[PDB]
Amino acid sequence: YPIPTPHSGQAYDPFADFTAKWTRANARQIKAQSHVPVSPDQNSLPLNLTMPDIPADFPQTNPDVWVWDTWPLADVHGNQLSFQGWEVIFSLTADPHAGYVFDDRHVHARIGFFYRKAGIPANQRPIDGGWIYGGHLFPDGSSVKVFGNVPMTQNAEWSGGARFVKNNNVSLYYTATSFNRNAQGGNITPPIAIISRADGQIQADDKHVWFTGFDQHLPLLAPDGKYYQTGQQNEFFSFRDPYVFLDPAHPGKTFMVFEGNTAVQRGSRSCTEADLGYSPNDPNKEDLNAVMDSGAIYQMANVGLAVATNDELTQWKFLPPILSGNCVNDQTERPQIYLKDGKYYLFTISRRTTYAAGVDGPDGVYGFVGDGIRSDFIPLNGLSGLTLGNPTDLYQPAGAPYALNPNQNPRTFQSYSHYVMPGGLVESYIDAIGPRRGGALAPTVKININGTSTILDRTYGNAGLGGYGDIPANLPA
Ligand SMILES: OC[C@@]1(O)OC[C@@H](O)[C@@H](O)[C@@H]1O
Ligand SMILES: OC[C@@]1(O)OC[C@@H](O)[C@@H](O)[C@@H]1O
Ligand SMILES: OC[C@H]1O[C@](O)(CO)[C@@H](O)[C@@H]1O
Ligand SMILES: [Mg+2]
Ligand SMILES: [Mg+2]
Repeated sequence: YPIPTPHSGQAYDPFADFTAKWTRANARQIKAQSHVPVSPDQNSLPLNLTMPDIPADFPQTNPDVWVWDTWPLADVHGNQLSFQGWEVIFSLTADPHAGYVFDDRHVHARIGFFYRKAGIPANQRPIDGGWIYGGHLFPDGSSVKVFGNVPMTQNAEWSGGARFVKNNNVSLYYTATSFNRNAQGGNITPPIAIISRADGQIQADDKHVWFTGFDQHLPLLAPDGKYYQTGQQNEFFSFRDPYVFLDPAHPGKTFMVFEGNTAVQRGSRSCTEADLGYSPNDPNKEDLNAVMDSGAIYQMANVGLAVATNDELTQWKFLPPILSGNCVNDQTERPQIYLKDGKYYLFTISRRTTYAAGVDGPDGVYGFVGDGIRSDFIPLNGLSGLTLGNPTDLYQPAGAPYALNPNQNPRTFQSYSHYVMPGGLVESYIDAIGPRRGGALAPTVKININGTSTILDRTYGNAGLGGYGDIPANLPA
């Protein structure tokens, strides 16, 4: 049982060169806290860190749309806003009746919007959450203009966030992606990912919500290979998922966290003793060269920070990363800064299959707490970093959502893209429950966030499961 790396939570200047590490000694706490499942149970995780089992008879959010990563209409304070008595969400969408299969939908993603009347308790809405699909948010061909005349086979609109803020009242921060792939899915040139902004206008009457504008897409950030990995450094790089927010500690600034990778050429032997996170006199420390030899150098997640450099928020620059998972996991996705009781919670999603050799954990949401947006972040829950995982046996193989291992929990991929909302409510989408694939919103759940630890509230809704796609507004716009 490894000694977890201690962390102070101390704050730094957002502009200073300090990056917190989610170390191997921290991440190894997840398996240390786990138990061999007592058959026929197939969950190894601590109950307080486990998402309840989602029913196999879940409804689709819409019969004509695969929905996955979802975000609310929000402000830069993380408030979720209603507009003229309507709740509004935005999702990555694809067409289930378009010829491509669920696992191939990502390069076809379009941002869509849904709406429903505000102020109805979840259990009084239709079981599907009563979301009305408005269609695509952006005009056809508007997003792809950010790439100009580059060779391309597909473009997609990937995740970010919506900010209620010209006649325009909504800024959509998102990830424009361009692919140049052979028919087998191999990259002819590396994918291009540009964090972008498009402004438009939400309008409503008693019947429907609709949007105008989003004709002009502004490229804000693309990786430069100093702090954030490029496609030239690694064709499989990640760079996406802007969360734009105001830090009360730095009024007058607007910040953004996003997913990146550490800026190394792929296959570099770049991990350090600080990524491993052992005392040099710990007789049970791992060996740095052994860890890199095991292939852990292919797992290089980071959480980036950027700051606006003009009043209009149309110019941005990179700051050093706030969290790295080098030789731990390749993915720290959809990061968000969640403010509670003067503390800064960094929540980010990750996958079991993108852990480095010698480290393991479930698909779900990971959490860290500190005294600022740039902190020596304290991994939650016994210095582990796990906030909430799908039920998973860490003592048997992971499998995949398209090929479940029958020795593994059939709900290990039941949900993904957990987004933490005001009051600790968590929304997500359904990926696989046994042989059924979702592309529908999951039941909303509730975590009790208490200092350095969290507990899934098993009294919320029906034995921990709230409404399908319950993404409520707390404040009128
Ligand atoms: O040792 C680091 C530290 O304490 O140094 C003084 C200031 O720069 C602080 O922001 C910072 O946390
Ligand atoms: O992997 C080595 C390291 O120096 O790379 C740059 C940053 O990610 C740091 O946090 C990290 O410790
Ligand atoms: O859906 C497109 C991509 O964006 C994410 O959903 C969140 O970062 C990834 O899991 C996926 O690869
Ligand atoms: Mg593994
Ligand atoms: Mg078995």
